[PDB]
Amino acid sequence: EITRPPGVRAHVGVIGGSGLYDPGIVENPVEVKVSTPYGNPSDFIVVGDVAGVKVAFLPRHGRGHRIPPHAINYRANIWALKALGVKWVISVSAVGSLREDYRPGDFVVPDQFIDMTKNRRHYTFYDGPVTVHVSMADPFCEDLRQRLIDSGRRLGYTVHERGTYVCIEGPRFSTRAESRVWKDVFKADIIGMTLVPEINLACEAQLCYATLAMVTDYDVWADRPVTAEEVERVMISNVERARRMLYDVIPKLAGEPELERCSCCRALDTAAI
Amino acid sequence: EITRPPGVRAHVGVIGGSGLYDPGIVENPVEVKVSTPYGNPSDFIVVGDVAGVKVAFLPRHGRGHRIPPHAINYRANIWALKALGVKWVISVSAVGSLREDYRPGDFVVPDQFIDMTKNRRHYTFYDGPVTVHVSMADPFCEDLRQRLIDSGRRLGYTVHERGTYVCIEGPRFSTRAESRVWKDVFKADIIGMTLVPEINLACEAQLCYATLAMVTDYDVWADRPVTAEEVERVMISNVERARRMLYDVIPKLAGEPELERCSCCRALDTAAI
Amino acid sequence: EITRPPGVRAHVGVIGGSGLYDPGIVENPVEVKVSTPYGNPSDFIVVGDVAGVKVAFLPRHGRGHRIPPHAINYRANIWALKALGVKWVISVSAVGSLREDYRPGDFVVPDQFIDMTKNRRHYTFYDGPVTVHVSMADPFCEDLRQRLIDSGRRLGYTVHERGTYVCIEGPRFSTRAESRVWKDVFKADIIGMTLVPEINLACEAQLCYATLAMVTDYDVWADRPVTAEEVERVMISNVERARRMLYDVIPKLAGEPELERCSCCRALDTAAI
Ligand SMILES: CSC[C@H]1O[C@@H](n2cnc3c(N)ncnc32)[C@H](O)[C@@H]1O
Ligand SMILES: CSC[C@H]1O[C@@H](n2cnc3c(N)ncnc32)[C@H](O)[C@@H]1O
Ligand SMILES: CSC[C@H]1O[C@@H](n2cnc3c(N)ncnc32)[C@H](O)[C@@H]1O
Repeated sequence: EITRPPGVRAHVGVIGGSGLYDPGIVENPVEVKVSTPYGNPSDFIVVGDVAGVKVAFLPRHGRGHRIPPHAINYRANIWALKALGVKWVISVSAVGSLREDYRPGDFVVPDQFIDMTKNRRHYTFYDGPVTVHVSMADPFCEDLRQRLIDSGRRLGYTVHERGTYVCIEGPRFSTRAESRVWKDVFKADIIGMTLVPEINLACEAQLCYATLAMVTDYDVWADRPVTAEEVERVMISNVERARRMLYDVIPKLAGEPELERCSCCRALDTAAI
Repeated sequence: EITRPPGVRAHVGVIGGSGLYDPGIVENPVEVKVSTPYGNPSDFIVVGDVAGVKVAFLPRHGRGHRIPPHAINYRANIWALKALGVKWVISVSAVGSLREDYRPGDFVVPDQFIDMTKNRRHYTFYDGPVTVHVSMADPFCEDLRQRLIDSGRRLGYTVHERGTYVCIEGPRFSTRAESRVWKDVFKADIIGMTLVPEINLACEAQLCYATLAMVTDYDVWADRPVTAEEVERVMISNVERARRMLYDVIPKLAGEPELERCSCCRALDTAAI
Repeated sequence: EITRPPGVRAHVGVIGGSGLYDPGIVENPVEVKVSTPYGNPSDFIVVGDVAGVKVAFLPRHGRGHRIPPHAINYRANIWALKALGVKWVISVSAVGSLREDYRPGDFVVPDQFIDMTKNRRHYTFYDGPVTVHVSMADPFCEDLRQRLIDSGRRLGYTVHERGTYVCIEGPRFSTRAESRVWKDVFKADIIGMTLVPEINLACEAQLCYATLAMVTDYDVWADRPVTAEEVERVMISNVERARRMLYDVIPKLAGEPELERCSCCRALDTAAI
């Protein structure tokens, strides 16, 4: 609805996670305020050009990592991106690994998730009177997944092509007994705190959303358990590789997602009562 | 406490789920407002006669399916039914199946549940200073379960005589990875969104509550995953069968539940500290 | 910050659970009000002497068991203990058993937990702008665990030396289908309602916290399922044994926890961003 400055539009949105507070990537950056019915997004959205494509960057934790996962205004964030006209959303996230072969420094492009959050307050945009139940069997946008995998391959980085993300509430990390459940019982591959309800809202807004995850740690399974400082250090050390992948992929997103490879692109057709 | 019109009482309550917004079933219908300490119930309660038994009908989603599962005022709904004097509560619900032999169009009368909700805000009526911990090992009222099973048999419908209901938060449906957990790990039979905390509150109010579930879909396991429109279509197509079962069962509920086959009928005796 | 009376300090904190509303244990008891940014703790804190060590006792449910698990102001409780200067926290709790050999009347000193709560509203003290993710792989303080185990042995009581606690939301007890999940799928040992988020907050405050649990029931697995009255009766019958253990252990806590056996004692060093 209202933006300041007025008239700003973008085509691709990038949501930065741990370690990614600035868009080193955009040219001609303008900071934009976007009105939402839910109040403030995490920070200003930075809009600029990447090889002729207009990109909107939002740090989910705000600049300086000021907002922990449970306190993020997920509704405002996704509303603001949708209001700017974006069709594609790339999320860049730090995750823990629950398997030896998904190693620190590897990328993962997950294809499934399990929601073990509890305190996020709103899991939908739709509280009535139109009841909306989106289908999320295949919750990520395949068109964008495949493009991230291809970019990673071309640049020579390791990119695991599948993975189930278990989303936990936090902010504490898991106990050993919990980690054993995630790994041995649920057979999840990676773990983080921020995917839900971000992905649910992206789907409801009919966006093509995918996650580019970077493994930062092995959860409770190494000699030393994960610490926050380790996650941050690992991300900051590798942010250059994530930036290179974004510069590779974004120019290829000049067009529209293919409907047959975008499960949420027409989610509301069959979902609203 | 206060009702408008004044003096209205009922013996059986029916909570209608998806597809069941009107009580085609009652005669001499009066719309009733019932005061509750929790504000508005989902809609007016309709009170009328079914073969000499006074029945109170409440659509949990409101008329026109205006209230999604996470936004229902469960406390107000159950308080209002209790205030009218009801002893028996039949819930009619749409569920998904996690097993091939529980097929779309079949009825299920579940005997257990697993609560995987997270955002329902109140799971009890008792916040102190009297602490109440009801026993819910066998959470449904057996007297009423057995009567529903018998009615279904007599009318010639398929009624599965047991089943564990996994209650999920929604409003989105499950991912494939989540559905695999419900089915393969938890070994649940059916899935829905509305049972909790409705059943907890019914037990605390010492009501005899049972669910008549209708299978509308196979969750994420068919060629096509579940959509909201499919659930609604399937329910509306079969609502006649549900109405026939209610007309059969309600006249047999002229009496009181048998205490030895009503786990919650004296729940508060041993539960309050 | 502000206390009334002013100037009160304590070294050991004891949080009493079900059945333990008074500190039969302390001498020279003074009731203390401690300001917190979160409002009222469960009750006054009672401060007094046990063989030369200053002890602060707080009943988590308040006197008279007025506050059920979901309504406890966990932040206020832990803030108030920290403000008084305590370094050690002993929690005394009633738990259910999920295994035949952990019998009613036995003590358990758990070493792990699984959090299955959903409605506790705040799981941390840190909502930003400093983001804090504490490591809780080994969530209890080992120094204090070992001292409780030793005391139990010396007095001749059965004390199980390990156990995974599954924390459920309540206030209703588990269904049979849920209990089967806790026992057979998650392989938990004991069950209760109060550990989370108490333990998370204790860790964030850099306290040495451990639980002395008493088994009061076998959950849904005996001839009769658990009832609230049974739990209370069993605790009140055995509170003398718990008091004897506290009198044995507290004089040995005159010193400081050993850092190498206190996982949370420097939790914030690596946890804050
Ligand atoms: C900066 S440390 C906190 C961040 O770590 C991410 N994360 C990385 N490793 C893990 C892990 N092992 N478990 C949970 N979240 C993790 C979470 O999404 C969170 O926002
Ligand atoms: C009208 S579509 C939404 C309703 O479908 C019911 N339901 C039917 N099938 C499923 C399913 N597969 N998973 C979850 N809830 C379902 C839920 O209880 C909800 O209120
Ligand atoms: C006084 S009855 C309620 C208390 O029982 C404790 N508890 C004892 N047995 C169990 C059990 N089987 N399941 C859950 N909590 C239990 C809980 O922590 C709660 O505060």
